Amino acid sequence: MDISKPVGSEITSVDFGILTAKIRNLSAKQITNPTVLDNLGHPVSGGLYDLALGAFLRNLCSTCGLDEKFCPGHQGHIELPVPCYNPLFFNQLYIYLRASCLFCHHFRLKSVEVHRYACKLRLLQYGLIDESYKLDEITLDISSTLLNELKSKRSEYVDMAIAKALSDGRTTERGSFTATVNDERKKLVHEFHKKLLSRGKCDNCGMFSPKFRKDGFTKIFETALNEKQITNNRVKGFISTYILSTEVKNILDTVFRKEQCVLQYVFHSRPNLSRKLVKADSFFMDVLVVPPTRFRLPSKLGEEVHENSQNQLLSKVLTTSLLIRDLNDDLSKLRVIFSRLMNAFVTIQNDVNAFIDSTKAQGRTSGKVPIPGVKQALEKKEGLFRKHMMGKRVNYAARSVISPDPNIETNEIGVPPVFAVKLTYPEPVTAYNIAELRQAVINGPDKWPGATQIQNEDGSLVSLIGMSVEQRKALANQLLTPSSNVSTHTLNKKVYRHIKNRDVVLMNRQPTLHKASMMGHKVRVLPNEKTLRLHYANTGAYNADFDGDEMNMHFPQNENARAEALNLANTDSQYLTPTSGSPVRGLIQDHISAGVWLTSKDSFFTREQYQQYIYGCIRPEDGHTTRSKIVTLPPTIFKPYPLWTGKQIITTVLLNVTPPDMPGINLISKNKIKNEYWGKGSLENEVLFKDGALLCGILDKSQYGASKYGIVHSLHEVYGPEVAAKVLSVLGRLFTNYITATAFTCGMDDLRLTAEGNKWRTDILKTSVDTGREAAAEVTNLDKDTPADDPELLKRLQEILRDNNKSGILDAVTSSKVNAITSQVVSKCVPDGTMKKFPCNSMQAMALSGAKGSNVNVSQIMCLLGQQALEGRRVPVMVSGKTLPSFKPYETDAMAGGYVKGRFYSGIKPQEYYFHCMAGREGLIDTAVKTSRSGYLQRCLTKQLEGVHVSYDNSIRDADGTLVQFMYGGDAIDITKESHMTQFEFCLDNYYALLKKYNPSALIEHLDVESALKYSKKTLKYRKKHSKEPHYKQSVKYDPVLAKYNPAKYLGSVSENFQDKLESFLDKNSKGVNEKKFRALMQLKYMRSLINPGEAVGIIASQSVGEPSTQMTLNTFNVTLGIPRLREIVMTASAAIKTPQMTLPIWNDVSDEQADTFCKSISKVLLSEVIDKVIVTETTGTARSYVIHMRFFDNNEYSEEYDVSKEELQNVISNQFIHLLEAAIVKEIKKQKRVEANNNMNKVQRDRQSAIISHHRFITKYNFDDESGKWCEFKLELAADTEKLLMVNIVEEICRKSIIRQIPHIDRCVHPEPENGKRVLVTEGVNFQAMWDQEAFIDVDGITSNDVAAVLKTYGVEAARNTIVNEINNVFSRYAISVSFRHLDLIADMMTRQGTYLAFNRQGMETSTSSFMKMSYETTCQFLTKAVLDNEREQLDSPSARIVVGKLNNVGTGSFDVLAKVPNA
Amino acid sequence: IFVYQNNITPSAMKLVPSIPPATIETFNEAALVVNITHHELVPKHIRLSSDEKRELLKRYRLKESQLPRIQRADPVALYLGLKRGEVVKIIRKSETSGRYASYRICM
Amino acid sequence: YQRLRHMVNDKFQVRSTGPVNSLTMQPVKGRKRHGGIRVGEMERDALIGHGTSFLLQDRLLNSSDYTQASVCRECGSILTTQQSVPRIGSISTVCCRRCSMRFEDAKK
Repeated sequence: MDISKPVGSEITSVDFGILTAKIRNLSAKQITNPTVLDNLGHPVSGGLYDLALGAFLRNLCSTCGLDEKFCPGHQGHIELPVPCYNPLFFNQLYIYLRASCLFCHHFRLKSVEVHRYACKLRLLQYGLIDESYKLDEITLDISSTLLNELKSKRSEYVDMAIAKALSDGRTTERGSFTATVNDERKKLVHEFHKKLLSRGKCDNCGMFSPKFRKDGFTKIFETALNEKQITNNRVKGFISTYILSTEVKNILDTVFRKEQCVLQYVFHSRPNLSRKLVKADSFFMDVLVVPPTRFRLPSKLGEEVHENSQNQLLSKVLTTSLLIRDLNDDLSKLRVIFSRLMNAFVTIQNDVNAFIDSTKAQGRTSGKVPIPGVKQALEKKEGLFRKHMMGKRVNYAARSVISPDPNIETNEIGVPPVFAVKLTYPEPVTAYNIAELRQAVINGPDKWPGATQIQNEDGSLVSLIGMSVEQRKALANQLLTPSSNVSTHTLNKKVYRHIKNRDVVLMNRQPTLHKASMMGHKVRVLPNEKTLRLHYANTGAYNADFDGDEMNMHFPQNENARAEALNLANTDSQYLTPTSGSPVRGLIQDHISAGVWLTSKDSFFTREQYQQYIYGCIRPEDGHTTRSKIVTLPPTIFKPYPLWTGKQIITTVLLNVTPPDMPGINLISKNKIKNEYWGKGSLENEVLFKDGALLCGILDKSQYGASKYGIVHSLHEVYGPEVAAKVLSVLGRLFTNYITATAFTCGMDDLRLTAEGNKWRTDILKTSVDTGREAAAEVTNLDKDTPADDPELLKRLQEILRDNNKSGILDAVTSSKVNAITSQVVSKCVPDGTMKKFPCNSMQAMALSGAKGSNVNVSQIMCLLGQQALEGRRVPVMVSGKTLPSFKPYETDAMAGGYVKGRFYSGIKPQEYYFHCMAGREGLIDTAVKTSRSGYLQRCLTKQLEGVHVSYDNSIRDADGTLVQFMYGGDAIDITKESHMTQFEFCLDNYYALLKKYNPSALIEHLDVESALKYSKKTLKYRKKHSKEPHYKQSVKYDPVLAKYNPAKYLGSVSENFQDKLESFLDKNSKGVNEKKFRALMQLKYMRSLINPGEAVGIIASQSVGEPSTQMTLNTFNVTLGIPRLREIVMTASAAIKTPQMTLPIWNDVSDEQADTFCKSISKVLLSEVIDKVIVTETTGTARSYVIHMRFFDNNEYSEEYDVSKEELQNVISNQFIHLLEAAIVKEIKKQKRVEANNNMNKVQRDRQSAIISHHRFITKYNFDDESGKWCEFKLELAADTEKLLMVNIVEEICRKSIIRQIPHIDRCVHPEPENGKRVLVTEGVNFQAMWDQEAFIDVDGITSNDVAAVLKTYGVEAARNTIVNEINNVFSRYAISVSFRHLDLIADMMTRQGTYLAFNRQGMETSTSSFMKMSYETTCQFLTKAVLDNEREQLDSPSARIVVGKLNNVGTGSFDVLAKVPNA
Repeated sequence: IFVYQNNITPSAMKLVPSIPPATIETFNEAALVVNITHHELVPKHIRLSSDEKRELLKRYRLKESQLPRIQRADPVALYLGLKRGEVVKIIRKSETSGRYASYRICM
Repeated sequence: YQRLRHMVNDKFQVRSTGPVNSLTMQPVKGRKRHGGIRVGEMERDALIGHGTSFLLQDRLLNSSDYTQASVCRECGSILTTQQSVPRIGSISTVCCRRCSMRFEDAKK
């Protein structure tokens, strides 16, 4: 770009169409010669490389008259001797063929049925949808005076409807196409093409046309007809060969003259104002066009020129254009020549299919097909849209490995001089920068603050590389001299200066998950260095470690892009992350461990030390001070020797960098370091700032790390983002220079326990020599301390070995009893029994500060490693019952199961060395199954939510204009501004400093003060009186005040949740500040924390889910978790969840014993579950008699486990079971062809038995234990003809299918632990229709599922929308990841925007307005065909459509215009 | 309102749009057992008059088709008997703000 | 101590301008071909999330493939325009092809 070459005319919209056969006026070349070169390599005229298609091989162009440097290239056409069709539109001409009738030349549909769809689709090309459903309201061997009176009535309804709507402001002349109008249009056209599908005879004449058949997109067959149907068409309209493809034209070209009324509205989604005719030669191609020469240059690899791939399958069309041309001359003089002629029409179609696609032309079918055709150039991950429009490669960029630096600012970047004398900026030369730009031209391309090119006012460039200083001082003294032209008297010269210290740079670590990984740095050019060089405070936002990582450095090239990278994308405005409003920037390792030393109570400094530490961090020459003179403090010890204190240095550096005309900071916070670590009566855990003086407590990661509510996060709220960025630099240099004067080390003595504490861990670990056996004898239910070698114990432990369930119990009991022994050693020894203690022990000082490590790491060094756990279980064990060859089989020992009593100080034994390698590989193999997880989740969100932004009326809208929300998050608050919103006691202590920030003096004249405050007190009075009522009996006289008054214009129009907490604060606290001026401060703080209009909240929401999903990728610490659960909700919109559940609240009078009985009444009980044995005594002789005898459990047992009576078994065994058993026996024969002693039935048993012999096939006996419910007995007889039948295996499959009692779609109902008082029942499965009937146990008004589509089907779309925000919250709350609800509400309101439950997938994308979003996402030419058939005007307002056409984006700085106010008339 | 028990013959479901000014609404009485608007996840739906439907569209400068959509056969739209074009107001109880007035149109 | 073999020589690159591609006129790929840096799909989404429409304009139009091209304001097309081949005593101008009717179409 040049800024001295403005462009006056810009593109506003893109229409899609079809080129017709007026290519003849366009291209006058007619490329006929299939030969593309010759001998001597020259282009032969008439060939593909003809010189009227552009300049080529240092020739002037024939039509352009210009060389290769200035010709555009021109398009040439290939005459096709027949109308070969288009493989894009082939599936759609195949529908209008199979719907017409060849005789009547209409469709095979009634001409009022067709007329109704044309009448409705005319209404839907205006925006009116209710009228299109009010046309089916219009009805009346029907005589033709009735139907043409009906057609007069329907068409008059449309003329009255459109003329009424257009007389209002409901529509325009160009229609009112929106996304919901796009929905109802795509539902009719899918319907209209389905009732043109299966209609038998032409309902206007009677006779019917035959069926058509095709192949893979080349043949058009006209099939035959069975004899029952030929005779129907001769009694009516008399009172599998191939069709040549010029006749399918003349079918369709006679149809489209008659059916132009209906096709005028199917092919146009907005009104056809040009009223041109849909012609059927839009489906057929009488000419191809050839891309110009520049777009068809020859390929080359190595040094070997090849022929272009586009020309290899294009001259093949041009040979067949000539093969059929000589073969036509044989027809001119007049069998076998038609067998060659029909052979030519296949390949002239199968080559023009290959120029356009590559799988649509199969051809030889030999695998790995080359020349992928002009569709595969458009469709892939690479494609053309994604690789070359959506992302590009850029000029003025660089990359390098990064290195750390505590000596640059936190907002800066250290640029090597290699980069610095290469990247340039086109500075326009003016009267204020001629002093700088002269010296830049004099220094030239090698001395750094220099230049490399000057650009004159005619746009011509003058390079400076070869010149001496005399030619450069010649040019430098001519920068302001006006060239005497008249065309360019407006312009001035441009020096391309190097990159200086005032320039700006966008840096990005390359996997760019969230927008804080691409920030704006200030340039700091450092000599003698070869890598990019970054501060430690920036490593949290880039996810950066300095171990070979690279970062790209983009250098923007005008003042619009410098102003954005310094004010919108700079690192100072990225202090709080948008995910949950937490700080992400702060000091990291040595600076944490220096503040615990410097702010300590032993830290005393003399005057020469004190004044040196202040000037080591604060230079007035670099503009750190706000006073131009470093001010200091009196010492805290006067007389014996004058000494300063280390906390008093933190006070002084806040005094010099915070602005002078504000009061100091007031903050009561905590540390991470407990008061017991400092001795008796210390208060060094309370951090106290009082008027900017650190009076108490040391400083930690909790204060100047990336941690909320510390001192750095407090100075960000009170003084602003520029001051909190300077305090992170001033402290970082203070602790760097303090570490150099006074170092920090960790040694071997830091790892040692004292001689007493080393005996403590000996005495406790002696009490774990018996823990493995006592955990064993608990699991195997053996009492009174059986010895380990007891043979009845070893039989039981082998039984536990063979089962995965039983082994999980033995592991989980023993892992509890050794983690008891583990935590006693860490409790007894870690602070209290070490040789060196906290203000000298650096391994404890690093773990307690948050500098590096944890107390878990410290305990494994000094005490013991503990239990090695392998995917929630213990050490694996062989078939022989051994966990290593060192151990006895079934060794009941803690050590044998992998309980390491060794520590890294003293080394671990070889047995427990081997188990610790097992736990080291279980984490590394989980990364090995973690190839690509969340990269496609975030792409699907960001493509839909690309253009969703905050509008100026505070509504959340999409780029086409459709509303998504009425206010952002319900309250219109930026997440990165709400952190001290309800920190009322902080805001009350800092009243006077917060007041002049939120300065109300020159602010009350611009915004309304009384109207919102009066309406809020009326709603707050009305909402307390009806707070006792349920949510459906709430009266709606007063809506929320945010619905009534603009939050940014009316003071006091506040969300009702901030109003409650503020008024709860003012009345529970009795504290020269009133309440009436603390209302007005905090209500003004609400008004200055709002989201700004134009904010890209749709990108931020998708990045606030897509970035912490990368954290969410690990194993089990039942219900789907993490990313596979999140892909079910956000993607795919699954109505079939893997684990659908239902949460059932029970009443407050029902007990636990009543509820456990209730869970049994629901859960499905297979008949398998109550059966102890099935004994089958097969006997043959006499018919093969099969005697099936069932043993159940005791009747009291299964009644008290499954709530099943013995009378329920009878009505399942007799009624359900035996029908299944005989259905399996006959089926198995069908494939075969291809103690107790009991007697004396009574009458009723004898009558029950004969009742069952009638109903079944092979039974002949039945009994049941009617007295005790213990056994069942029935004795089948099959024939003598059949041979052996595995009856036991058949019974087992039938018993595991037969349900005794199942309410459908529900398997199991369980009674979990009551978490936070909600006594609930969780149900494996979803059926709301059935739990409504259980209302005497269950509060049916609160039953909650995780199945969204089940709630949508039953409770509606707002209940489905509250499910989605509760389900995505539960995905993140199980990882302790907190995303804001303002993100989750925007995702759930985008999914429910059509009343249904859409996904972020291709089908969810389908009903949207921008086609270039659709083409660039996936299936590019698929959506392209849908837009060409639709004559769609792309309005160029989605951000994917604007980058394609190069228009400025409409989000952020492009959501408004700037206009210059000129003074003269 | 025609409350039935098991089913309607689909030969008799054609007589549901039969009267042009009037409307016939059919309910299965197994579906009417629990009032779904009393549920804690289903917020208070209020249908609007055409006066404040007009005040809504003037204030946000909308078309009818640019609102969020509720279906014709939503279980709360069938409850309130909403016609196409009618705008219902939802008072949502948001996690971050409290009471929050949203809107949604029937198409 | 031990020195690892892999080192950081072939890792840095800088481009102010230079070679292009013939199809797209975008900067060529290449470490040693003096080639550009890719502003990918995720960085396009990161530049919208800041609301910086001009940094997106600079990194995707103004510094990649910005061409001022000719368009007919009648047929609305990029590729049908042409600069004429005039008299050597005249000035060439830009003219559409399919909007132009040839001189052997005089009608009266």
